[PDB]
Amino acid sequence: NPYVFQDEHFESRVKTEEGRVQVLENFTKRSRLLSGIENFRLAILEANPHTFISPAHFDAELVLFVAKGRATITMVREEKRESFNVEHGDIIRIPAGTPVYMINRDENEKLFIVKILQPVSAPGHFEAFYGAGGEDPESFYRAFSWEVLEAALKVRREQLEKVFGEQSKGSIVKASREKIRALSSGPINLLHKHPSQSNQFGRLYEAHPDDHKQLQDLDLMVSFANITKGSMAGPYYNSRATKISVVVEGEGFFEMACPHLSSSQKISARLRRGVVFVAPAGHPVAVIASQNNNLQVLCFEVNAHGNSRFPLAGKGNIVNEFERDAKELAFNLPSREVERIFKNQDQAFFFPG
Amino acid sequence: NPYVFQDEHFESRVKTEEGRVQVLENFTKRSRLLSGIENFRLAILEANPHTFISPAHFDAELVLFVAKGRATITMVREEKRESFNVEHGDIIRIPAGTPVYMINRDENEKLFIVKILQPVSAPGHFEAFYGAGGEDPESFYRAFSWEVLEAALKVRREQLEKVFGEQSKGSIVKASREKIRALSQHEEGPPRIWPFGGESSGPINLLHKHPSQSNQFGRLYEAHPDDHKQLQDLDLMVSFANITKGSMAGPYYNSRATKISVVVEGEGFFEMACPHLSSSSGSYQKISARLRRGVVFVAPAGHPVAVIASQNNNLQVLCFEVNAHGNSRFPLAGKGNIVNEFERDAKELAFNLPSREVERIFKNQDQAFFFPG
Amino acid sequence: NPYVFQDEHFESRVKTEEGRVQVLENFTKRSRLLSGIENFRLAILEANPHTFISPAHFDAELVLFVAKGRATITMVREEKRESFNVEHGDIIRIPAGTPVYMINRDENEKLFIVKILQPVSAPGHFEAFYGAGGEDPESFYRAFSWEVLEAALKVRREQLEKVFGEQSKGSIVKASREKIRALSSGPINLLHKHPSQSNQFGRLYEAHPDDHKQLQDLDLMVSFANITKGSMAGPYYNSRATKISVVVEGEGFFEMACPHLSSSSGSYQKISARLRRGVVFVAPAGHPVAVIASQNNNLQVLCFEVNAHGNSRFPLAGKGNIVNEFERDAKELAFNLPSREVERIFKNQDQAFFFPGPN
Ligand SMILES: [Cu+2]
Ligand SMILES: [Cu+2]
Ligand SMILES: [Cu+2]
Repeated sequence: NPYVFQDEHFESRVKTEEGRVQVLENFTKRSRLLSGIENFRLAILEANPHTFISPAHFDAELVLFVAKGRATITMVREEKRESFNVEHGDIIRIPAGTPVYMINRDENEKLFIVKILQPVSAPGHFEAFYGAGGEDPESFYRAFSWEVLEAALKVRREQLEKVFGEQSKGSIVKASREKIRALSSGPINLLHKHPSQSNQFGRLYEAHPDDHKQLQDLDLMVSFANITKGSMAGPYYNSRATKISVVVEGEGFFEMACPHLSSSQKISARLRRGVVFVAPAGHPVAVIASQNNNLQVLCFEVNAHGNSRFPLAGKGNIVNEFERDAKELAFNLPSREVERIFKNQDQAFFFPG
Repeated sequence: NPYVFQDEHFESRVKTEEGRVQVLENFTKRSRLLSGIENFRLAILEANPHTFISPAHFDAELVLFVAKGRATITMVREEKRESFNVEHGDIIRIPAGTPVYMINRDENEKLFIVKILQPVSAPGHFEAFYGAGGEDPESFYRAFSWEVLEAALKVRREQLEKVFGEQSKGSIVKASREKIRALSQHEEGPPRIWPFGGESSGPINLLHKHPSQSNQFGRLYEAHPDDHKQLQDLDLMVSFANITKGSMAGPYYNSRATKISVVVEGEGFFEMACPHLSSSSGSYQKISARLRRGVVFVAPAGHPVAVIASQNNNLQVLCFEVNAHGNSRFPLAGKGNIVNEFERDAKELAFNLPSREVERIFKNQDQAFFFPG
Repeated sequence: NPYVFQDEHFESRVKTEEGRVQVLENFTKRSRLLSGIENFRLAILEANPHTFISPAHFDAELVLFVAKGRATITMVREEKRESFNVEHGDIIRIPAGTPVYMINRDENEKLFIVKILQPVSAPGHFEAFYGAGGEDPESFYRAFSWEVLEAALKVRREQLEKVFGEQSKGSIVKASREKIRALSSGPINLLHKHPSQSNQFGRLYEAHPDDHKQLQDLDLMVSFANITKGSMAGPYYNSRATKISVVVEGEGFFEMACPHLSSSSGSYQKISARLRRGVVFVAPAGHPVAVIASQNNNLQVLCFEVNAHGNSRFPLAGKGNIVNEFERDAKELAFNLPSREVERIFKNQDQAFFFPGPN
């Protein structure tokens, strides 16, 4: 299944006692079917309570989502140093090239953040540039000769070897109880918002780039779905956007029709927590949750401007909107004999499975 | 010829006794020379009179042009079905994912439509998503299992196996004379001024507007994305040229537009100057090709191109010009040609001849754009 | 070195005994590393005094910079014709497909022009279309049959062969005192701008697309850096722009921290090369780069910075050092050292952007 990514497709770039960062492989590596989203990479960051994430700037425009816990994200722009207080559900865009560090405020629960990066310059490949540490993460300063650093900073050579040539703990280190306290057009909370879809079978929260200028620069919509146990997300497809969905918590399963994979096309997966599945534009996809627990899934909708969700099944079903004569010629069956199939349901988007 | 595509370069994705849909191959497959229009695909739909095209949606932005016959195009859009009655020379913009169906409201004239597609995901590749059908066409509901479809629309399993197992004639099926009359009775859309321009959404009457270039030897109708809501999203200009028999569209080149020309009706030939391939700069290679109905030739930006019509009958070419904003159409011969505007002393040094030998070369054609052949 | 291009990477498309045009190869030819500037090409034009450059148009957007000499650029866009006299440090935008010829109106100085081209059709490739020429500047009219040219131009076949076959001297030809006749929005004199950064150790001129419209179409900033002898342009990185630097005059060297050529889990390869007149080096987005001038003479660098909108010059040393802005707590856990010890190494440089460096 080219449209499904489990744990074996990730690659840990950061691994410490107090934290880890997993980076998903390029979507154009396995198959060319995902020729789009080639300039998009997916990253997952988790950290222990009262820990510190070393500062670094990226070769990519960064948009992240706070999956669990609370945190303090500090961005360093031109002169101005912005610090923002975020919570579970907040969305922040980090502009490419700016330095950013963050901590885990909370005392007992962890901290999970889902990053999506659009590489500038070379597409599909991004790197983190570390300005601190000489062994644990080498400072790019160490890539310069000593004469250049001595001349630029006007500092003794042995003092440079001392400041950089220390720190071997992690790009995610632990913090003192006091240092966490001192550090604690802005962030956008997706959960604390009027749901675009509201019913007992599911709660859908989405932030479209027309509403918030933070997401307009990348033309990317972030949407979150809380599925009721046993319920399902009815079969539908996006007009123009390609859905990159990541499971935050829970189990279920999804199915999708792909005319590219057939013999002139059954595509499905089990869908557990920590699995990424890509739903391209125009592909009919349906998500069903197990009867035991919920299915909280985060979706990234690339190319969101002009998108229009078409439900294959529901109140606004795209088929029962046809003319009475067109339904007859299509199925080669009388009108009322096929008019009843799409008129039976009354719910919206979310259904029970 | 790297710029000429004939019948062997088309794929018949739809094959029915009442019509066919030939889809052109990707411009990259043969060579990387046409890499500028890699994310574009071509299609040609033919249909017998009084027929029905099954509803479907595409993973690509679609802009179709009616090159022969009349039809009724209906789109469902966002909770508001709209239908349009279009005839010869109408441009229709179908948003990506928007389902669409159409008929051939004529009694004896077959349909003939040219489609240009712009994929929104994987570049250069697209597929049609038929929602209704069993075998031909195949509905994507059959990819979902019976257990999921059961709890989707409150319908039993054995009741679904009867609906999705009936249609098998094809995507272009015959229709009774009243079903054609029902759809073609009323067109659904907000009031618009006529002829339909680009100030509001809906079809565009390309042949109902004054030509940008017009004389005895030919006429050129065009729709630029700058003043067209339907085309501005694509930065694609649609042009049509009715070259008189024995006449020619004189040598010219686009400043930044890449022309994807499709011959609708007539016979002729075209010549183009290409420095990119030239057998290693030995000399310009005379890229000539015979032109008939069904031949598609592409002229990349900056390339001088001339289209000559046969002496027998006119040559009528449909032009898809990608990257149209800021595009200037520079003529190399005739009235207002570009080489004439050079300073006199610059022509003496460029050609290495005195002014008496070169000046009246670009000053001795009273006509503009269209000339005798 | 994937980021450095010597004279062996250029290909001369024009070569006459009065001038030549060396065209840099594709940035994506050797490796897929410089994919961010795949749709950009570089070219250098040198011309003897009192010479003429044959007219032509390109299937590419053209932004040229005059590095040395006097000249005048003549363009013929929509019907009307414009002719601008340009000198040292002028920026001229040329729309794709608009013909352009020029001359070196100086009587002694050679005309040196640095071109950057953005192909408007097939990415990474372009060609020059000569209309008024003969054999060596081969006119594209020769690609059409004489029956077509005769009907469209209304000119006899014998005269067409006589005109489109005479010229064989090349694209750059000497012109004898007809210069005065061929020289009698708009250019941007970069050197006549106030430097964005200026001290004793260097001056930085720049023309951002947000302030000039002409560049706004390419999202391309043109920058110049006159670094004093022995001095250096301190380690910095562009937030978004990919810099394509060309050494106009002088000697020196540059260093860059590239984590893509690391060949390790999370390292930074040391990219370095000597700088001399004609060397082109590319500093991708986010890459810390430092340029150092030779101790004898100055080092003058012209920079084409693709993707300039929203770009910021983050300096890693000097007055506006980015690391100094960090909070004292953040400085400690990052270095695993006391906050008081790490501050001394980033506050010890008083100068901005330009510093000395001799060892
Ligand atoms: Cu597919
Ligand atoms: Cu060519
Ligand atoms: Cu690198």
